[PDB]
Amino acid sequence: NSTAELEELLMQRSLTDPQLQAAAAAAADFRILPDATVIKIGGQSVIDRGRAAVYPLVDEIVAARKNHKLLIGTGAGTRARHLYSIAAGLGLPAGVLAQLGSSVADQNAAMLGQLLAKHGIPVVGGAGLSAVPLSLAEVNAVVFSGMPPYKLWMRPAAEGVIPPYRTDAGCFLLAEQFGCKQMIFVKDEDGLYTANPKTSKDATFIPRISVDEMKAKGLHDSILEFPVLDLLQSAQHVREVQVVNGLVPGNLTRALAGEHVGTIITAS
Amino acid sequence: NSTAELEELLMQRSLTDPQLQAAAAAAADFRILPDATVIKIGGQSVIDRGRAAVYPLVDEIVAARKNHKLLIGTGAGTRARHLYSIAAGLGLPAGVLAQLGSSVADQNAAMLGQLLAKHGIPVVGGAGLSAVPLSLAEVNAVVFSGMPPYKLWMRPAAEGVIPPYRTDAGCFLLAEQFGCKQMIFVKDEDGLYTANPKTSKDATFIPRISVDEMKAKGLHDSILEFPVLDLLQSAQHVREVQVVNGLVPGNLTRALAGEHVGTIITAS
Amino acid sequence: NSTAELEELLMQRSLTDPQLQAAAAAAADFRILPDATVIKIGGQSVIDRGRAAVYPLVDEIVAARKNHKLLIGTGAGTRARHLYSIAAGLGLPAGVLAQLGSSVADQNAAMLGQLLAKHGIPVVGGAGLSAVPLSLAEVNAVVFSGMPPYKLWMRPAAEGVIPPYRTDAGCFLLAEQFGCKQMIFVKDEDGLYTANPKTSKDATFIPRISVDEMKAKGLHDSILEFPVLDLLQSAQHVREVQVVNGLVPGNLTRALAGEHVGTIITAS
Amino acid sequence: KRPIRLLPWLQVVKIGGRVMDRGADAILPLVEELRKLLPEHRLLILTGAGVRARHVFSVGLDLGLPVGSLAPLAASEAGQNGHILAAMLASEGVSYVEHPTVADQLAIHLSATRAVVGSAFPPYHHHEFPGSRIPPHRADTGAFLLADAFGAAGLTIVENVDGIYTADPNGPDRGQARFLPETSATDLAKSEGPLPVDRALLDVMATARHIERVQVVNGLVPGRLTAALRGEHVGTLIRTGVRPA
Amino acid sequence: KRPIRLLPWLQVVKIGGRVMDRGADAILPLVEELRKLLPEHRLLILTGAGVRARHVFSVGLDLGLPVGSLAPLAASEAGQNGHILAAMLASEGVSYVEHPTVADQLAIHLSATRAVVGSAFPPYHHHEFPGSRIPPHRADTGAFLLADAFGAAGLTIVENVDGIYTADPNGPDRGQARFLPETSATDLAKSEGPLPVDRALLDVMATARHIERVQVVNGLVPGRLTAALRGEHVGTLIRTGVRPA
Amino acid sequence: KRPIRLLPWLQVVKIGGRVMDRGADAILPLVEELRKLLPEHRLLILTGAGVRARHVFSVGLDLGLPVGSLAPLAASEAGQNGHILAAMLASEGVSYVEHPTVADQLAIHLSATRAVVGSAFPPYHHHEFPGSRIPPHRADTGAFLLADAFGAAGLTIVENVDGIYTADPNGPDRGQARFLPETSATDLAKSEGPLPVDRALLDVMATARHIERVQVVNGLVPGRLTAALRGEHVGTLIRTGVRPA
Ligand SMILES: Nc1ncnc2c1ncn2[C@@H]1O[C@H](COP(=O)(O)OP(=O)(O)OP(=O)(O)O)[C@@H](O)[C@H]1O
Ligand SMILES: Nc1ncnc2c1ncn2[C@@H]1O[C@H](COP(=O)(O)OP(=O)(O)OP(=O)(O)O)[C@@H](O)[C@H]1O
Ligand SMILES: Nc1ncnc2c1ncn2[C@@H]1O[C@H](COP(=O)(O)OP(=O)(O)OP(=O)(O)O)[C@@H](O)[C@H]1O
Ligand SMILES: Nc1ncnc2c1ncn2[C@@H]1O[C@H](COP(=O)(O)OP(=O)(O)OP(=O)(O)O)[C@@H](O)[C@H]1O
Ligand SMILES: Nc1ncnc2c1ncn2[C@@H]1O[C@H](COP(=O)(O)OP(=O)(O)OP(=O)(O)O)[C@@H](O)[C@H]1O
Ligand SMILES: Nc1ncnc2c1ncn2[C@@H]1O[C@H](COP(=O)(O)OP(=O)(O)OP(=O)(O)O)[C@@H](O)[C@H]1O
Ligand SMILES: [Mg+2]
Ligand SMILES: [Mg+2]
Ligand SMILES: [Mg+2]
Ligand SMILES: [Mo]
Ligand SMILES: [Mo]
Ligand SMILES: [Mo]
Ligand SMILES: [Mo]
Ligand SMILES: [Mo]
Ligand SMILES: [Mo]
Ligand SMILES: [Mo]
Ligand SMILES: [Mo]
Ligand SMILES: [Mo]
Ligand SMILES: [Mo]
Ligand SMILES: [Mo]
Ligand SMILES: [Mo]
Ligand SMILES: [Mo]
Ligand SMILES: [Mo]
Ligand SMILES: [Mo]
Ligand SMILES: [Mo]
Ligand SMILES: [Mo]
Ligand SMILES: [Mo]
Ligand SMILES: [Mo]
Ligand SMILES: [Mo]
Ligand SMILES: [Mo]
Ligand SMILES: [Mo]
Ligand SMILES: [Mo]
Ligand SMILES: [Mo]
Ligand SMILES: [Mo]
Ligand SMILES: [Mo]
Ligand SMILES: [Mo]
Ligand SMILES: [Mo]
Ligand SMILES: [Mo]
Ligand SMILES: [Mo]
Ligand SMILES: [Mo]
Ligand SMILES: [Mo]
Ligand SMILES: [Mo]
Ligand SMILES: [Mo]
Ligand SMILES: [Mo]
Ligand SMILES: [Mo]
Ligand SMILES: [Mo]
Ligand SMILES: [Mo]
Ligand SMILES: [Mo]
Ligand SMILES: [Mo]
Ligand SMILES: [Mo]
Ligand SMILES: [Mo]
Ligand SMILES: [Mo]
Ligand SMILES: [Mo]
Ligand SMILES: [Mo]
Ligand SMILES: [Mo]
Ligand SMILES: [Mo]
Ligand SMILES: [Mo]
Ligand SMILES: [Mo]
Ligand SMILES: [Mo]
Ligand SMILES: [Mo]
Ligand SMILES: [Mo]
Ligand SMILES: [Mo]
Ligand SMILES: [Mo]
Ligand SMILES: [Mo]
Ligand SMILES: [Mo]
Ligand SMILES: [Mo]
Repeated sequence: NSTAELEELLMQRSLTDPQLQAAAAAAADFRILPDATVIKIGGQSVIDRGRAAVYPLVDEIVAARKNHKLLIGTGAGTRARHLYSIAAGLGLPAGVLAQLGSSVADQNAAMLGQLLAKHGIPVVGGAGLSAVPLSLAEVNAVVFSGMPPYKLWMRPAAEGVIPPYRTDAGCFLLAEQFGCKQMIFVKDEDGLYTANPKTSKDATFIPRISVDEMKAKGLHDSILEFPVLDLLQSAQHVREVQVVNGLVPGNLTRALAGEHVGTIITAS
Repeated sequence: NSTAELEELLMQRSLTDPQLQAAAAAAADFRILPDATVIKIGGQSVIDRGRAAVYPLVDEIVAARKNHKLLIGTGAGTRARHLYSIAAGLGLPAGVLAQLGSSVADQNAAMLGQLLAKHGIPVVGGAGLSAVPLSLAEVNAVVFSGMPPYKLWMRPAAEGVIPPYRTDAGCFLLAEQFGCKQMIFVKDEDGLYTANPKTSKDATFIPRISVDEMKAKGLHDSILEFPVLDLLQSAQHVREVQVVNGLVPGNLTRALAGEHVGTIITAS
Repeated sequence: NSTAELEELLMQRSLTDPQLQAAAAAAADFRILPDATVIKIGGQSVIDRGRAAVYPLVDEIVAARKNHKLLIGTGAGTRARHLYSIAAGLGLPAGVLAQLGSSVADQNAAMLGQLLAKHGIPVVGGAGLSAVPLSLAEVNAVVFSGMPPYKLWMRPAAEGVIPPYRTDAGCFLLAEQFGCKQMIFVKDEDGLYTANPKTSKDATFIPRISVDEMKAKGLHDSILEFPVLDLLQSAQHVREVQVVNGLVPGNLTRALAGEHVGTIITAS
Repeated sequence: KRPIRLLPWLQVVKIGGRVMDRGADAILPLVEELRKLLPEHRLLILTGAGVRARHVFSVGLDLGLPVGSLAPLAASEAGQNGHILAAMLASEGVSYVEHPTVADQLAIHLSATRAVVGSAFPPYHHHEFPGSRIPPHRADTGAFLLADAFGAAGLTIVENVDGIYTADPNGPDRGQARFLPETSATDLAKSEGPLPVDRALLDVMATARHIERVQVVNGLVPGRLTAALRGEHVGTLIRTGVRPA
Repeated sequence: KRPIRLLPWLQVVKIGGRVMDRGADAILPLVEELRKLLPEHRLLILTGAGVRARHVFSVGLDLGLPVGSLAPLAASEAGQNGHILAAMLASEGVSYVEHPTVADQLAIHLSATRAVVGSAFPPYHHHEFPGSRIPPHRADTGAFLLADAFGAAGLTIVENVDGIYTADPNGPDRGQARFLPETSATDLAKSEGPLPVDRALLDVMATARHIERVQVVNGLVPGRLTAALRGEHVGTLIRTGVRPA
Repeated sequence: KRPIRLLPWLQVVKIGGRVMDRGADAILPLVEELRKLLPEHRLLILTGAGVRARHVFSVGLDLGLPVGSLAPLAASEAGQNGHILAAMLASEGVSYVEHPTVADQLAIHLSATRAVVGSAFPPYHHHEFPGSRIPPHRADTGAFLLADAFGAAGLTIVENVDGIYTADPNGPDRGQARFLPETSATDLAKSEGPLPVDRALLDVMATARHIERVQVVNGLVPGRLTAALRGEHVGTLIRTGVRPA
């Protein structure tokens, strides 16, 4: 390959041309925010539970940003499920539901941000390029709303009108785009099990698994949005994710310290 | 009370229900920016006077932010009075006047902000959650425009179309909402007197007074917007305010140091 | 003169009145960001060249901001020339072309900003009053898009529809407005020559020249937009500019250190 | 004189958030009724918040947040209801418009099309008044402030009940709840119990300059909104105390 | 060829800030005249700044601020005048529109309604040109730049005087002020004294591509704006120097 | 049931960026054809990006930037093409509208005027999907996602070629390129070579709910867009696989 061969293909072919696609794949790979970790704080699993769940995580975030640069994204939760129920019952399409769910993730970012403001940590749009906050020891963290931007241009699922890319996908793709070193989903279970632990009494804990193994066992749409597993397999930068229980004191702190709490899900 | 009793009332009653209102009043009380002081820099009383008044206050702000986190709001002044006169003469309602007056407070914030920019102090929207500036020793202060957001939805006064909530109310409510420790109004008189000191030769200085005492003497609408006195009586966080003369060198510095310059007005 | 004489003229005369114009000219002169340097990073001359040109300049910027406060503006380049060609061929006026060219400078600011984000340096709107970034040693620099705001209200040139005020003018006027100490244009030639060095083999290098001397030799529209030379002659604060070759390793570093690389062009 | 009327030909209609909460069973008939009204009136349709605002209050209060934090969080739910209702009317030319657009450009938008939808909450936001931990200036109040500032021809409030009763007709004392065909704001302001309208609505009625009456009608009964917009008495009339010039 | 005309059917009308400063006594008759013009023309109405900009210049200059700081501060006053004028015309479908909307979406807005109001100041802002401590590109200049970029059918400037005189007719030398029914921009550009129009207006006239003449008329005399919009000579005609293709 | 149609009377037309790249020789006839279509259809006209996006990809890839950086950079070029096309139609009441306006207020804008222009790229931005270093959700894909979400009456794609061939008809193998009058998305999705449409277009066709066919026609041949908007077969029909209810 070469720059010239690539620029010639870029000028002379469709972007769909396999030859152009292959020349592009040989391009250099810049990581924009390589030393940051993206964390998703669950909507239904954490923020909807109020003080008992959120306050200890705020204390963990405040402590952790001393050693760790954090992009903290919010989930949506029960108010988005309510919006989806109303709008789906009216026959509205996935793209309209997508906009509705963004508002709920925004509410949750506001509430978390107000608990963090006196500690210097802002709510932002554009977390990945929130260069000033992330370069300051007094700050070193930002909060953002976890829904993706697709809104009316959301691709629907194969069935139904629930948007398939919601705040797990939003947060994951930000980590991937900015070339972050780590992606931690903070939920309300210890990690992945062989069945739904809330539903099934004898579910077995899984410390580590690949996306292919998850699909081969039928765990495609469990504790993570199943579309995130496919995004994970295509990812250039973030090739595994960790799922942890934010309700366990210190669990987020320990995951940031390299402890293998929860479940690690690998692209391959 | 309990969380459950509250959530049940929140689901089953009108928000107007006395029972729900009382359960809500027992909720925990978080202060978002407890270590900050809100200062209002008068429009007519200070910024309209130009260099002689503004430059020394800029020097005081620059010095003070070394020891004190400041949210600095601007008043509006003679150009807003001109807008109000034109618009009231056309029969325009209070809500339209309210928008007009915002622009003048914005001008004044711009002018102050440009004198402060080389000292690292920004003009912001969202002062109360200006988490990054307020957490930095190099900064520790922000400037904001002091009018409230109500615009066309401004409640009118009982008589006339002048907006009753202007920049004293704007600044006060920000202090109250963010749970700030102190609210200082910077004007062009030493504090409150028994009569208008510009009009009355033998007015007596009042160092300290309650809102009820002010009303009982007929001082409801003097050196502060009278609606601010009512807001002050309803406030959860900021239960007194201090009024000081920004034209006296160091007066703002000394008020921030806990000196009882000027007048202290208490909710009760 | 006096404040009173000035305020009386401001109230009683047209702004076109020579008497008022002269009283205004005696006003005090505040420099908003006196310790900053504005740098323009060429679009065609640098960013369009990709990695080989841009990466070393990013390293220089990162090193330089340790000792120097920088406002870094982007040029536009070949994609703007393409837009201008399409739109001029349709008969569109200069004001419409002006908007189109802004988008290309914005693209270039985005790309530079993403290479600088991990070093704490943001892309901003409002560079001149980017008070917080510029007051931090961890930051001390911002990137902005170099086109002026005039858009549809762009004054056309005497001939043709190419906007006459583009990113050299945009950057220069920001330096001038904020009273910056220095303006450095970073291009792809060592400085000014007696003829176009790309076109003419025996062009002679000019280390230092005035705007009048440039016009007297016919160099009005060479390595700088000719309208910038006129702006330079009217400027209050920035009365010379330096043109340097960003393709030479360290050239920007050395110009910031007071070395006379390149060409210095003086108002008088 | 009282201030001039800015949009004297405007009808404002506030749709309760709890009506929207009933989903398609309530919304589809309301949408069909609104469709038939488009040729008859120039409509600003404003939505309230409903049950999701109670949930965000539950969370926000548990986190200790002040009343100025809760106000925009509730307002969001009213905006989402407005986007849902506007989507159902899009094929008739109706869209949701934002608060700045309502405040500054409503005249051009109602020249472009027959109706627009907006959020009924007012932008009090972090400058909401202290005292109660529940934001006092809510959807009824916001809609009335706009209607009266514009000098609109009317404000009609569309509820999930027939109107105002002497007690909550879905509550513990519903046995003694008597329907009130007509009432004044001042009489209501001196009662203590719950109402289907904001208490702050009564306050802004006292300082009103134009709107003389506001009718509360049952949006679950087809035809009542249409009748109310013609002045017919089909719910509770609230007299504001404003008199003609 | 010269650039095409974007909105060849547009009439642009610039209302002086000092006309607005006279309050209801001037504004009400102007509003009545504009109301009667709405069915006759497709109007972009742009307001200037007037006396409040002189006050913010007084303060800003006393604080030492540069000319690029003063430009947006003055522009604000023109925007407020535009909001006042639009409010008076709201019942006729007229609203204020922002500069980005004027620059990119005027065609759809004048399809929605008969007229819109905007600020006549151009967005030069902190990129205002240096030289004078007073912003040179003001309301006359902004309005002309738009009118000519759009290729509008005309620009009429509405003043508080009959037109241009050989000296300020309200000034120390008003005794020798002779009225000028017609003049060229180049002749004006070489005079030194005050004018009722920006000197930068003459500069942008020199580089103009479409507008051949601009009439300055007295907005305090009812009917002159109407007559000017029909081409009748009732104030001072300024010839820009543009010729027909 | 499938979701309702929001704007069932809408026709969406996507104009290729490489058509705009041909300049006046292509654009002027297209603009004249669009002018004549304004009274016949309610049009959302969406522009793609063309050759300038290839240049910003060249630079961005040389700088190592990821696919989510390149997506908005390309989208910019589509927006500029939309501003150019809208300017040419301004005298007919047409303007460019931004993505939030398209997503939330298209109904009021197509009540105000007969057509509007927007960018065909979808706002995937930094949340573009990984895998390829070239943004997959481009202008064809964005236009289809909107058309199908709205339940539009059609989407017509205006190309610089007659339609889809079995090989690139301007490429090394153009000798063996056979024209395809009709094809299905699923058949196309299993081919490997280049296409004149995004491969992601085929993916969003598979999950579509309303649009049954999309015609690709040559915008360089006057009259083909007009014919396609009436259902006439003048290019390549792509069957999405959606069936009637
Ligand atoms: N196989 C499984 N293993 C572990 N947990 C599972 C499994 N299947 C389902 N779950 C459940 O999925 C839930 C995670 O989904 P949930 O929507 O609560 O996450 P969230 O991040 O809170 O989403 P949002 O943030 O949008 O509300 C967990 O509460 C967990 O009990
Ligand atoms: N009883 C009183 N005691 C002291 N001062 C009084 C009294 N009554 C009236 N005043 C006057 O009220 C003035 C304060 O109002 P003013 O509008 O100047 O404040 P401001 O903060 O400058 O308002 P804005 O900032 O919007 O212009 C003081 O100048 C003071 O002389
Ligand atoms: N007399 C001269 N001396 C030196 N250089 C000259 C002269 N005349 C023309 N030039 C050329 O002008 C060019 C600078 O213009 P160019 O548009 O490349 O700058 P730019 O800052 O990259 O603009 P943009 O940033 O908008 O692309 C230099 O490449 C230089 O070769
Ligand atoms: N005196 C009363 N008369 C009638 N209804 C009452 C009264 N007191 C309480 N209510 C209750 O108020 C309920 C209406 O609820 P509410 O007013 O909160 O909903 P909404 O108006 O739809 O919501 P939003 O204010 O967010 O638009 C009625 O169903 C009734 O149960
Ligand atoms: N040669 C002149 N002919 C006519 N008027 C003049 C002349 N020179 C000065 N003037 C003064 O200009 C005044 C008009 O003021 P000016 O042009 O500043 O106001 P405006 O156009 O309303 O304001 P803005 O420019 O903010 O819209 C006239 O009333 C007159 O006193
Ligand atoms: N199988 C094919 N059939 C037809 N054209 C093809 C095929 N494969 C490649 N092409 C090429 O695709 C070109 C069209 O280019 P492309 O689709 O990139 O432009 P566009 O649609 O105008 O751009 P944008 O996607 O930015 O709007 C045709 O001119 C042709 O050379
Ligand atoms: Mg109610
Ligand atoms: Mg004038
Ligand atoms: Mg194509
Ligand atoms: Mo949004
Ligand atoms: Mo937002
Ligand atoms: Mo917020
Ligand atoms: Mo925020
Ligand atoms: Mo931000
Ligand atoms: Mo936003
Ligand atoms: Mo947003
Ligand atoms: Mo946004
Ligand atoms: Mo920002
Ligand atoms: Mo960004
Ligand atoms: Mo952003
Ligand atoms: Mo930021
Ligand atoms: Mo920033
Ligand atoms: Mo604003
Ligand atoms: Mo603003
Ligand atoms: Mo500013
Ligand atoms: Mo600012
Ligand atoms: Mo900010
Ligand atoms: Mo703002
Ligand atoms: Mo604002
Ligand atoms: Mo805003
Ligand atoms: Mo911001
Ligand atoms: Mo905020
Ligand atoms: Mo904000
Ligand atoms: Mo900030
Ligand atoms: Mo910041
Ligand atoms: Mo920030
Ligand atoms: Mo822009
Ligand atoms: Mo922008
Ligand atoms: Mo960006
Ligand atoms: Mo950015
Ligand atoms: Mo910023
Ligand atoms: Mo910021
Ligand atoms: Mo922007
Ligand atoms: Mo912008
Ligand atoms: Mo902007
Ligand atoms: Mo910002
Ligand atoms: Mo700014
Ligand atoms: Mo800004
Ligand atoms: Mo900033
Ligand atoms: Mo900031
Ligand atoms: Mo908007
Ligand atoms: Mo807006
Ligand atoms: Mo705003
Ligand atoms: Mo806006
Ligand atoms: Mo704003
Ligand atoms: Mo706007
Ligand atoms: Mo806007
Ligand atoms: Mo903008
Ligand atoms: Mo906008
Ligand atoms: Mo913008
Ligand atoms: Mo916009
Ligand atoms: Mo917008
Ligand atoms: Mo947005
Ligand atoms: Mo907007
Ligand atoms: Mo937004
Ligand atoms: Mo807007």
